[PDB]
Amino acid sequence: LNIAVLLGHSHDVTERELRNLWGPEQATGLPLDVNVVALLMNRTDPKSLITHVCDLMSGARIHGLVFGDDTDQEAVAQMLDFISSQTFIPILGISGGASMIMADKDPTSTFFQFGASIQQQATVMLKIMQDYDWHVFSLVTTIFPGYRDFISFIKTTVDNSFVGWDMQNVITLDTSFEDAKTQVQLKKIHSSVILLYCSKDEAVLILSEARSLGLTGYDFFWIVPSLVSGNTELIPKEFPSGLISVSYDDWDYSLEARVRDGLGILTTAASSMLEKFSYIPEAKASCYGQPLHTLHQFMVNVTWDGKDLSFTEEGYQVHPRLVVIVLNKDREWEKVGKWENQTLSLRHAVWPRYKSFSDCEPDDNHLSIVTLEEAPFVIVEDIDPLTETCVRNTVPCRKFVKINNSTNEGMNVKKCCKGFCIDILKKLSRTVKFTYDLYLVTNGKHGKKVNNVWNGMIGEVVYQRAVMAVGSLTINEERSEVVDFSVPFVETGISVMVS
Amino acid sequence: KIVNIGAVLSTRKHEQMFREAVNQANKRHGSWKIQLNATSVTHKPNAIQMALSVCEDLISSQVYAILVSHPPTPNDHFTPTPVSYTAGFYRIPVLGLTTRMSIYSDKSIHLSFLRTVPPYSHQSSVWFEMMRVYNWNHIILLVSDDHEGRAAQKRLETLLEERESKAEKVLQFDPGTKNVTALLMEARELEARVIILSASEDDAATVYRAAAMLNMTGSGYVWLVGEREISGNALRYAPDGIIGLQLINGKNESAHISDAVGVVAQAVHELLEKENITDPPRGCVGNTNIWKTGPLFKRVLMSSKYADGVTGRVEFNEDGDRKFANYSIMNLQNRKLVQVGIYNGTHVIPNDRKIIWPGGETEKPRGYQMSTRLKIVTIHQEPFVYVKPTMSDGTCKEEFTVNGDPVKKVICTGPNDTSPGSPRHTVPQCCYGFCIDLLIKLARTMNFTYEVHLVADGKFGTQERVNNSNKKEWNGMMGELLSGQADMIVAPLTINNERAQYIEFSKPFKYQGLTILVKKERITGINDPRLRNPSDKFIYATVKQSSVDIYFRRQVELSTMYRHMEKHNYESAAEAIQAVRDNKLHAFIWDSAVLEFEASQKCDLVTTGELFFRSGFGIGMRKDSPWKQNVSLSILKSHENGFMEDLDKTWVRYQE
Amino acid sequence: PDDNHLSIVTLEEAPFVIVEDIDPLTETCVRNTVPCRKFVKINNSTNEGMNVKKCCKGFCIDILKKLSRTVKFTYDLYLVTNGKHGKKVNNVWNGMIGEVVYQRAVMAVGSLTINEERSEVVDFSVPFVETGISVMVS
Ligand SMILES: *[C@@H]1O[C@H](CO)[C@@H](O[C@@H]2O[C@H](CO)[C@@H](O)[C@H](O)[C@H]2NC(C)=O)[C@H](O)[C@H]1NC(C)=O
Ligand SMILES: *[C@@H]1O[C@H](CO)[C@@H](O[C@@H]2O[C@H](CO)[C@@H](O)[C@H](O)[C@H]2NC(C)=O)[C@H](O)[C@H]1NC(C)=O
Ligand SMILES: *[C@@H]1O[C@H](CO)[C@@H](O[C@@H]2O[C@H](CO)[C@@H](O)[C@H](O)[C@H]2NC(C)=O)[C@H](O)[C@H]1NC(C)=O
Ligand SMILES: *[C@@H]1O[C@H](CO)[C@@H](O[C@@H]2O[C@H](CO)[C@@H](O)[C@H](O)[C@H]2NC(C)=O)[C@H](O)[C@H]1NC(C)=O
Ligand SMILES: *[C@@H]1O[C@H](CO)[C@@H](O)[C@H](O)[C@H]1NC(C)=O
Ligand SMILES: *[C@@H]1O[C@H](CO)[C@@H](O)[C@H](O)[C@H]1NC(C)=O
Ligand SMILES: *[C@@H]1O[C@H](CO)[C@@H](O)[C@H](O)[C@H]1NC(C)=O
Ligand SMILES: *[C@@H]1O[C@H](CO)[C@@H](O)[C@H](O)[C@H]1NC(C)=O
Ligand SMILES: *[C@@H]1O[C@H](CO)[C@@H](O)[C@H](O)[C@H]1NC(C)=O
Ligand SMILES: *[C@@H]1O[C@H](CO)[C@@H](O)[C@H](O)[C@H]1NC(C)=O
Ligand SMILES: *[C@@H]1O[C@H](CO)[C@@H](O)[C@H](O)[C@H]1NC(C)=O
Ligand SMILES: *[C@@H]1O[C@H](CO)[C@@H](O)[C@H](O)[C@H]1NC(C)=O
Ligand SMILES: *[C@@H]1O[C@H](CO)[C@@H](O)[C@H](O)[C@H]1NC(C)=O
Ligand SMILES: *[C@@H]1O[C@H](CO)[C@@H](O)[C@H](O)[C@H]1NC(C)=O
Ligand SMILES: *[C@@H]1O[C@H](CO)[C@@H](O)[C@H](O)[C@H]1NC(C)=O
Ligand SMILES: *[C@@H]1O[C@H](CO)[C@@H](O)[C@H](O)[C@H]1NC(C)=O
Ligand SMILES: *[C@@H]1O[C@H](CO)[C@@H](O)[C@H](O)[C@H]1NC(C)=O
Ligand SMILES: *[C@@H]1O[C@H](CO)[C@@H](O)[C@H](O)[C@H]1NC(C)=O
Repeated sequence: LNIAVLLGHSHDVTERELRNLWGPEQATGLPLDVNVVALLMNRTDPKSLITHVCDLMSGARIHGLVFGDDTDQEAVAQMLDFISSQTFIPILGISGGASMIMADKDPTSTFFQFGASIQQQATVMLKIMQDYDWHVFSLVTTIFPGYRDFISFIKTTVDNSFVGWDMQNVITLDTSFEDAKTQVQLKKIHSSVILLYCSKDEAVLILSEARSLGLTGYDFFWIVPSLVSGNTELIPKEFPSGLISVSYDDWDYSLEARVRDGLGILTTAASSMLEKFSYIPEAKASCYGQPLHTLHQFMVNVTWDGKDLSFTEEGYQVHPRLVVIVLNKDREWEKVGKWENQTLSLRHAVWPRYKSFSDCEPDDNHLSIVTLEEAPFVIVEDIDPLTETCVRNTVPCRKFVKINNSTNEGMNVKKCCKGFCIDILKKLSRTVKFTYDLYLVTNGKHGKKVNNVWNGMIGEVVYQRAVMAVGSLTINEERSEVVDFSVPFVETGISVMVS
Repeated sequence: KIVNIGAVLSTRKHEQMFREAVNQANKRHGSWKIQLNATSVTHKPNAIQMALSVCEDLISSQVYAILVSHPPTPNDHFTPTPVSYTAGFYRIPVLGLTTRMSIYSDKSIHLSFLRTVPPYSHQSSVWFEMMRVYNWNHIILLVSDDHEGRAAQKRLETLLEERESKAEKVLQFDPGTKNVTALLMEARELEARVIILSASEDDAATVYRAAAMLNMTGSGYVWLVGEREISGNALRYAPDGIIGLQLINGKNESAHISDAVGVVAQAVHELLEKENITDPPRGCVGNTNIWKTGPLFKRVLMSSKYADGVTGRVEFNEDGDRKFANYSIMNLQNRKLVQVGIYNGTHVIPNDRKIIWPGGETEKPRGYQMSTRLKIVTIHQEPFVYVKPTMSDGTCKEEFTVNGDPVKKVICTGPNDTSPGSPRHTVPQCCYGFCIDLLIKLARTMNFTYEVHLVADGKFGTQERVNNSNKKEWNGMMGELLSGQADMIVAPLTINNERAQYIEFSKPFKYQGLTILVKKERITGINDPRLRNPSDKFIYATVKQSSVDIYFRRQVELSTMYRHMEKHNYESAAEAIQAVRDNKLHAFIWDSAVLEFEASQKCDLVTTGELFFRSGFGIGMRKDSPWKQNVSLSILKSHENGFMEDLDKTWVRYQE
Repeated sequence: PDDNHLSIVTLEEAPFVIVEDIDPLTETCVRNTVPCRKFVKINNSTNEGMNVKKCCKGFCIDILKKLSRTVKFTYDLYLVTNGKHGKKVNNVWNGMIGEVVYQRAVMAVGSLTINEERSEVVDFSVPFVETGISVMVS
């Protein structure tokens, strides 16, 4: 319909491509009067914003509004929510401060953002923690507003899982910390994974206190929401190299694809609501001197260009685009985790140490260990689909599965190992107190020198890709020549099976 | 040196009162060169021009703190919103003075809003203080408004988390609808009579009419509401004896404005003591950056402690709300609002007036009208709960035992298994046997009636995950227990760990273990290693969603059988008996005495020799309830004599 | 807040609470057992007595050790000296029942039957072993 697309930005992007953004699209054009008006803006003060909104509503009765932003001012979305609560205009935010998450809305409000809620982002973070089997963790929050729903959703989600999340205490703060009694709350933390919910102005001080108290080891893990991960450029030195954050900022979907999706949602709602009643667009006459069929209760069943862009009762998206980023040793953010309809898709099933927070970390306990499938010793099975978790006697592993022969590319599909040697490895990890990254070999069987090249586990250990082969392995002369063995543990010679 | 202070105000007299409070704030606060200036705006009927007038006035004014005191004459909804949004854009503090909506408590919307009035949610705190006076522990919460009432429900569940005693039932619905009588019936059927309501005027008048239709003004009923229910047309139709809350000097505007101006004045004179002081500039000319000491000045306002005040001691909490507010506790003495109590923030003191209750005399309502009738659910267990269709008209054929003892049968209600597969009638039916006679002995012991019904689907109940959001739920008899449809499960229920975490257990009346039914070729129990890796010649399974499934899901070395028998689970035990009778199976995993009874029925059915998971059938119970002690004592009284032996002589020991 | 020093009384029975002397050559209980004490009156003339430290093992001792390793509580174990399990004599309980009722013992981990009067005066846990009455003949 009469739809305005406003871009309050700083990087100069032209406007006529937004006029072309509808032309070859809408192949089945059901509405009879659709005109888009693209505007650019450099000042986001609310007086001028409401003035331009009233001018566009007097500007040939614009019924749909699209607003984009590149800044971090999140109150502009709240002002648009107030504008939609009065003028009855469906308004769709895009990015920047236009899509930063606000909690609750009004039934007169028809403003809806393009972003994921903090509850869905908590589901995201607990899915990430489930996919690495990081079961024991801690929760540290502050007095930043929006914390009671966060802790409440975590307490419901732990009580809705077969995982058995062995959670430590929930640590809050009171004021700006004296480092006297909040330090007592921080010293009780001894588990690995810490979920931290605090603002960006507070997170630098809290992570500096954690680094000063030795809470930034590579055994430990720090996962934060999008509250601190704002500007990609602004990265202080106090962020630990190995921080895992989640944000909906995708570099693959720019502002043009987002406003294309917003125009698709608006045209889909206009063309689908026209099939029920004809005269749906009824704009307010003027902003000076003060409806049955609205799109507020019609936005649920929308699907344009295959994208499931459906909306929720709280105003969020049903299947929103999330991005899971890490902080490497290069002090930059790397896009790692992408998203299915409901579940996670990781680019790297291998989770490395990300050890170098700084040069002050000399420790070493992880051991790259390869094994091989033997039926009484190493049974490798699929993960249980009921829990998406290896059962407790099994351990996680990966397998570089190639579907077909010519393609060298394969996927490190996670599976579960059990048996005799797995019990030996677990008891050694209990006694010697070390960690490991157990995985399988794809070169073949145990070991054979194929023209001065060893294959399998011997080829892993000799070429130093694996530290040790804890898995089952026979011992003969040349294997004792090329590597070193331990004391034997089971009387395994050879034998002959007959009837 | 000047300080500008804005004010959104109603009248013209209180404009003069605001200017007089500015003049009094410059009286004793020192001979420093700072001054205080006053700026006042009035109403507009629409809110867009209200925000327009506020920004056009106060961008040019450069104010620090804004006082907003809208009285709702046409509409009671969201009139102080636009000034709050406009100054929260620049993070300028707004002191709300007349509004009390709990949506302002969430600072995720209003970034720089405070208020010197308490909202309705802290009334729930007083309602928590209503529980310690009369030793009440079970309440019934009816929330009408979905705008702010979820915050009051969250505050009530937060304050009852310290006692670890949840409400008996919470109910939520939509304002605007009238026919809410089913919610009142659900409030009726429970034993508690404490009713807690938070609503607007019209929905409160609606539920007052619908409660007057349903005898809810009588004896035992306790009605506990807030300020919005003791006024308007809801006051016209309010039930007598109701307990309500009222703000002391909550609409006294002059002293409230004066106390707020004193708060702002001491905040300013504390702000001038510090350095790095900036001013919020003319924001209309290209100013998108917020005021840099915004959170600093907000932290000054949050930690601003006061001992002075005309209304009283004003103090902000961690969320910017009025602490320790004095409340009036009002009673409705035959359509007369009578003050019967006062509320300081920590304790309640009633006056010399007596609290006349909605029922009869002045005695306090012990609001636990405990039920003599108990909802009983059970499953059709063939040696325990015989379920048999009626003979002539809803009645049981009087059958005798071998000694002439009449079989004590009861008229239960039995639905069929497949409700879409056949025309489903849900007819009453006859229930008797072992556990039924045990229940008849229990009802003979203590004076209570009962209503035996059956489960909708033939499952005991397992911790099963629902599809959306992967959430855990319960089904079966436990699913009908936790949903309030049942009160006491007298059934062959297997005691384990996962059930006792959520419900309570009496002491077990039956002691037995798991065993194997076969057709007679020895098997010798679970320790046959050839069944550890089964094949097409070892066809054995268990009942779908039984306790055996959970017991084999826990033990990891029994996982392989758990990955086999999951392909062949059956809906009930008798179907498995009929399947293994025709040699369509090879073994079956079930409890001891049931399979011994089936061996006493059919000689080809043979129980194995081994035995594992030596556990007990007890009575499935609710949470904290007065049926915990005497039920276990009555079962133990049945154990100390030979009554359990006589029940064994009825069916368990009885061979054929 | 120190509410975990749980005083526990137990009773000497052969299959459950094997009560042995400490090794006189090492003065240490063997590590698969637990320490205990017994208040033995040396002289019969007056009520003087000494708390001889001894060793305990068996079935319920393993239950106590697995409870101490699962719930993670401390426990202070000692034998009863007034006699057997207990019986209401002149409205005065004795034994383990008396040590729980008179609040000198927190819980009764040792072997103990269940009847109506005990469930009146104390509170049992869930039963962990099917132990009724029985008749021995030749
Ligand atoms: C102090 O406040 C007064 C009252 O708000 C200000 O006087 C107004 O100044 C504006 C300037 O545009 C005039 O339009 C109004 O006519 C004045 N008030 C009236 C009569 O409404 C005054 O400017 C302020 N002084 C300062 C800067 O401290
Ligand atoms: C409550 O309303 C009353 C109405 O009289 C007001 O109280 C008086 O207000 C006048 C004007 O400010 C003062 O001169 C008096 O001192 C007040 N009453 C007394 C104590 O005599 C006021 O608007 C409200 N608050 C108070 C103070 O009760
Ligand atoms: C409101 O304030 C008074 C004090 O003005 C409170 O009185 C104190 O209450 C505690 C607990 O009952 C006593 O131990 C103190 O001795 C009391 N002190 C004084 C000076 O009275 C009172 O409890 C509060 N609530 C009400 C109205 O009961
Ligand atoms: C459980 O049974 C006991 C049997 O003693 C009941 O206790 C008696 O009941 C009266 C009822 O008024 C109580 O005042 C006393 O505690 C007991 N009798 C006396 C005088 O000591 C108890 O009420 C029963 N509880 C229920 C209802 O389940
Ligand atoms: C901001 O945008 C408006 C409209 O495009 C333009 O007139 C103005 O010159 C711009 N301001 C600056 C300083 O670029
Ligand atoms: C949405 O509309 C389409 C029309 O084909 C169809 O899938 C169905 O009727 C609707 N589904 C929902 C979720 O309402
Ligand atoms: C969502 O599910 C459908 C099948 O219902 C599938 O075709 C589609 O690829 C899924 N989307 C994603 C992102 O995998
Ligand atoms: C491998 O072969 C199968 C069967 O022809 C085929 O479906 C699959 O796409 C191939 N995979 C590739 C292209 O690597
Ligand atoms: C290629 O891989 C497939 C399994 O994906 C396997 O069936 C086939 O034998 C392989 N081809 C050869 C001969 O390597
Ligand atoms: C609507 O109103 C009636 C009035 O008695 C009420 O009982 C019922 O809950 C509602 N619907 C019906 C008629 O069942
Ligand atoms: C209210 O109480 C009476 C008691 O006699 C009974 O008829 C019924 O429960 C109710 N009748 C009405 C609606 O007055
Ligand atoms: C306060 O102002 C001084 C002078 O402009 C400046 O140097 C200092 O950085 C400010 N205060 C702080 C942040 O220490
Ligand atoms: C409440 O009233 C009492 C008695 O007048 C007074 O002492 C107390 O300061 C008042 N508290 C507040 C905050 O109004
Ligand atoms: C329940 O069971 C029978 C047999 O399946 C079925 O015909 C009927 O729907 C129900 N009861 C009656 C009335 O026989
Ligand atoms: C039955 O209930 C009545 C009324 O409460 C009471 O008098 C009696 O003691 C109860 N017990 C018996 C004898 O069933
Ligand atoms: C969820 O999926 C199950 C099958 O796993 C199905 O029986 C059930 O009907 C679905 N939905 C509900 C109502 O839980
Ligand atoms: C018991 O009494 C005798 C004297 O009658 C004394 O020799 C002995 O030391 C006493 N027992 C003690 C205190 O060990
Ligand atoms: C009581 O007397 C005997 C006498 O030999 C001796 O064992 C000791 O003094 C006392 N024994 C007991 C019962 O402790």
